[PDB]
Amino acid sequence: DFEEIPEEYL
Amino acid sequence: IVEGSDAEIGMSPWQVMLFRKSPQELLCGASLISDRWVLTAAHCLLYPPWDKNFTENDLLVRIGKHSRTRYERNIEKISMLEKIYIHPRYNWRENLDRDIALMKLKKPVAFSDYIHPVCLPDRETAASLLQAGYKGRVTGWGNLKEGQPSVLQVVNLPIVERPVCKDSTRIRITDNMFCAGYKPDEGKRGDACEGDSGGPFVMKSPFNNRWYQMGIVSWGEGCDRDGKYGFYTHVFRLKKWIQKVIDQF
Amino acid sequence: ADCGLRPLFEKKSLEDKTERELLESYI
Ligand code: NA
Ligand code: NA
Repeated sequence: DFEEIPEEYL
Repeated sequence: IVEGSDAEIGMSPWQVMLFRKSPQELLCGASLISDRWVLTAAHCLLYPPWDKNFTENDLLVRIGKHSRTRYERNIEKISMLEKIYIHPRYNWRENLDRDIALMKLKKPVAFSDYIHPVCLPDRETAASLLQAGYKGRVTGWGNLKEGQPSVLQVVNLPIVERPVCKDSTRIRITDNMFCAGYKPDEGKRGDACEGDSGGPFVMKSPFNNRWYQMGIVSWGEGCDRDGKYGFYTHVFRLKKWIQKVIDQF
Repeated sequence: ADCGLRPLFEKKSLEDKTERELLESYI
């Protein structure tokens, strides 16, 4: 349900 | 938050989201008290009865958010943890006494219109504002009912007299806790709920128009029940531990 | 130090829609 964050943050 | 309203943009710029990396989910509320320190509830990180014991590397700090689920490009900032500090006398065995913890950030966050630290009270501010009847403000992305909100929720709630707190529950209440909420006969209602944990109870001082974090969302019996109140960690009562931790690390 | 003062409200002298309810409770 959460938009995914920049991979860089994990 | 139940029976709250949507937050205004920038209304709670100290609001922090504790975010689990995998599976990516909301873990709790928290607050920004400096450019690298985040305040939260101990129980958000450590609660053995529920097999909860998070390590730094399990967590992310998301600051400046409004939307709960959205990645807020160019607005939110996301930070990694360098170190978790839990109150050495946090009472998870019994009543969540001293339900407080600090998180040091790997790098300082950049303040912005959406990101700004809250004050922590001094003795006089606490003595002046922590009075039955005085309202505080509680914010979070927790449940709306005992579903989930699209954006940060806000609710203002009256501090309640200690005997009414105590007589409302079978739990043993300590001087490290206060309770807030409307009484059944007061008409109005509202409460923190699951997910709101570790978030701030703040008050706006009429002496210098600054916002002070007087409590931390800690525990409750259901959410927004008649005759029940939300219980908050008393931040001023544990400020020595806070200062020491920050003064030492 | 500059704590507790919101860029979008106090620093601009704007009030949010319910902060007055807090003030009015302060006595
Ligand atoms: Na009791
Ligand atoms: Na209630």
